[PDB]
Amino acid sequence: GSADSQIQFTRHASDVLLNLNRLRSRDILTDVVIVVSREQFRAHKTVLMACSGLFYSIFTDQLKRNLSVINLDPEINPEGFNILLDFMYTSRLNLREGNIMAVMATAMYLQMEHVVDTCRKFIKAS
Amino acid sequence: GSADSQIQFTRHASDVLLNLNRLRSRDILTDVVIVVSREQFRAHKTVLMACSGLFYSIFTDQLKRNLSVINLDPEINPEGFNILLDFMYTSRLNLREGNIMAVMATAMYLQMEHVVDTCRKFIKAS
Ligand SMILES: Cc1ncccc1[C@H]1C[C@@H](c2cccc3nc(N)ccc23)Nc2c(F)cnn21
Ligand SMILES: Cc1ncccc1[C@H]1C[C@@H](c2cccc3nc(N)ccc23)Nc2c(F)cnn21
Repeated sequence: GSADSQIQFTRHASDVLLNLNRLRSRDILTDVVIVVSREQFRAHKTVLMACSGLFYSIFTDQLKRNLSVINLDPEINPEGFNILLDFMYTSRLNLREGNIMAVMATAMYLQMEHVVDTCRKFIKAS
Repeated sequence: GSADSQIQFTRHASDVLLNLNRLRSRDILTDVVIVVSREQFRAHKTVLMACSGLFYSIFTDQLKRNLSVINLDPEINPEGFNILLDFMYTSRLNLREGNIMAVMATAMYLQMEHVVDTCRKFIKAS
């Protein structure tokens, strides 16, 4: 007789993230700039919040919710922040011997606990 | 010697989407209301654009970019729109014998071509 069905699209989340990275490339509906000393990164707050305890805290603070510019701590590496923003929008964490420690430091500052734990493994591997 | 590594987080996209659905539940950084005759659905424009040709077109139109309210065609089923918004934020398409045709109609209105094609299969299955 009658048949209700819940259908799982396994590629859906990945497709969403590709499309979110494409909006970011074309600067579509980006609503915040992240300033890392001399560098700037345009992003969507919702993606930052979804990926970072720190951005979650900032944009859930009802004062800071509407900020269009966020200045990161002077100590934060721009190259490392860039790697972690790419990771947020692609699921791909790109590590070099040269940056791994800066990436891990930035991940911890950003409260990206799973990225930090993966950084720990790469360190031992090398 | 030196070892660069690009690491794939297979669960990352799914985790992002869970967190995006949680922001929507708690109405955090939602920036549009979709009015379907008598009903309203708060959402994030970036997720709509990522999932729907129609919302892609609307929010890329530089006039309509900043709209906080979108009125859908009077003919559109609210129950069907709700199913497709849940699908956008969860990857799960929930179909009943009663709504499948309305879901497919709404998917096509929204330019969600992969959802329409899956609706076609369910129709034959039942
Ligand atoms: C509070 C909560 N409960 C259940 C599920 C999810 C959440 C939080 C988690 C938060 C988030 C992400 C990634 C690393 C995080 N690390 C920390 N130390 C803190 C928050 C972190 N991001 C997010 C959203 F965009 C929506 N909800 N949440
Ligand atoms: C233009 C383009 N080229 C390559 C890759 C992606 C895109 C478009 C596709 C568009 C979108 C989604 C889902 C069904 C769509 N159906 C239609 N008929 C039209 C657009 C549809 N959504 C989206 C973003 F949020 C960012 N980019 N894009």
